[PDB]
Amino acid sequence: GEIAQALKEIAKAAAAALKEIAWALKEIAQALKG
Amino acid sequence: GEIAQALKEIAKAAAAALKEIAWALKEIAQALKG
Amino acid sequence: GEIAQALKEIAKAAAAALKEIAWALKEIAQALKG
Amino acid sequence: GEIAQALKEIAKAAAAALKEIAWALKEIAQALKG
Amino acid sequence: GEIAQALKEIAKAAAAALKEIAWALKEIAQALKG
Amino acid sequence: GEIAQALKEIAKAAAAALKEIAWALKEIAQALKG
Amino acid sequence: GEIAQALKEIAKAAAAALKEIAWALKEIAQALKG
Amino acid sequence: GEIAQALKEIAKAAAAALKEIAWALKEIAQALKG
Amino acid sequence: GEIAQALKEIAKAAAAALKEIAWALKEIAQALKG
Amino acid sequence: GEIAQALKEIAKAAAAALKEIAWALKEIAQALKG
Amino acid sequence: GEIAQALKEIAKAAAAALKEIAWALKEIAQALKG
Amino acid sequence: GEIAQALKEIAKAAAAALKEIAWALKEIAQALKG
Amino acid sequence: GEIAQALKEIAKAAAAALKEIAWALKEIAQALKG
Amino acid sequence: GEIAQALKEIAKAAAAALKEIAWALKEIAQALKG
Ligand SMILES: [N+]
Ligand SMILES: [N+]
Ligand code: NA
Ligand code: NA
Ligand code: NA
Ligand code: NA
Repeated sequence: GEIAQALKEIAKAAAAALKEIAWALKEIAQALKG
Repeated sequence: GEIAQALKEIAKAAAAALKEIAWALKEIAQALKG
Repeated sequence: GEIAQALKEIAKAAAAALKEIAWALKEIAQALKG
Repeated sequence: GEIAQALKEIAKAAAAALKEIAWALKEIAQALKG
Repeated sequence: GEIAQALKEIAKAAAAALKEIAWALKEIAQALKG
Repeated sequence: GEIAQALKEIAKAAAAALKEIAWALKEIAQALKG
Repeated sequence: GEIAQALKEIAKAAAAALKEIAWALKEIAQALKG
Repeated sequence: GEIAQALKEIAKAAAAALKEIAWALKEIAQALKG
Repeated sequence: GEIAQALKEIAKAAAAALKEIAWALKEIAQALKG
Repeated sequence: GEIAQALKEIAKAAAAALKEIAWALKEIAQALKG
Repeated sequence: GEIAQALKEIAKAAAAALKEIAWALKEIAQALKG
Repeated sequence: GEIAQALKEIAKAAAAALKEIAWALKEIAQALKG
Repeated sequence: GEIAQALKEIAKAAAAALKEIAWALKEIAQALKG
Repeated sequence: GEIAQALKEIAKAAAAALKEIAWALKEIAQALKG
């Protein structure tokens, strides 16, 4: 159904963008170690 | 449908804004490297 | 519809506030670079 | 309707709390300036 | 209704946890001030 | 109902994980203190 | 049902990604501790 | 809410029209009873 | 909830009007019995 | 909203067609009266 | 869930009242014998 | 949306079938006149 | 899903009861024929 | 979606059953002519 599919698009989009934040934070950690 | 369309707008707008956060965090990492 | 309108309000409000977070993170990067 | 009103409450509660985060990040930037 | 009540629970739980993030960020600012 | 229960799961899961973020931020504050 | 399942997927995907953020912040704390 | 109000409109319109059918059938009974 | 209450109103209104139809048909049967 | 509007269309269409049934029953009563 | 239970009530109430119509029609059939 | 469309299908299918009942009732009235 | 299943129960229950009405009308026809 | 499919099932089942009622009524008309 179109509603369920849109809800899955939220899951996917939100998760992917949150993981980008996590990767940027690892970059902060590497900068601090360097 | 309109509910599905609005849900997709949440996915798009939240993802885009979270990616702006990720980018600002990379700016912080770059400042910490020097 | 009213449910679709309220979902759009979530999209707008969340995106705007997340962008304020990104802008604040940029302020942190500026402070580190000064 | 009650579902739309609860969604609006999500929009309001989330936005207010995310702006609290933005403000705390401004406090970090201010701490770094000082 | 139960859907509305569950949405209000999202609002309440998310806002409270986001405020805990804001507080922890204030603790970072305070550590930097010291 | 199953939709209400799934919303409650969003509330519980999101709140728990956001609290994990708050705790990790407090560890950052502690590291800055020491 | 499919809407309930999609909502559970939001819960799981968001909680997992938020946990990755928390871990990355622990990594920053470790970097700051030396 | 708008969905609830539309459902109430189904209840009202359907009941009123079904009552018209019952009245018409009473007219039939009256015609048979001469 | 308001949607469930409106659906219950459909059930109640439709059943009561359908029973008026059944009653009018009984009246026809009795007119035909003489 | 489109769901409310569709529900209103059910109310209108069903009511109108049930009234056509009631009218046809009145025609039976008329035929029985000569 | 309360919406599902209300829909089941429509099913039950409408079916019971329609069966009352069927019984009344059988009474007409018996009167015509007859 | 698909739910709205399926609701419009109920309105259409129900109204058409109910009109067939009304025509069949007119055929009874006609038979009674002869 | 439970809502979809409840809607299917409406379809089944109403169709079966309406077919009982059709059968009783066939019994009226037979009584007239005899 | 499953909800839209179940609504379509109501449309189909209800139409088919109502047509059976129309056909039985025409049998009554024919019995009356005979
Ligand atoms: N801000
Ligand atoms: N027949
Ligand atoms: Na849908
Ligand atoms: Na500042
Ligand atoms: Na569903
Ligand atoms: Na750590």
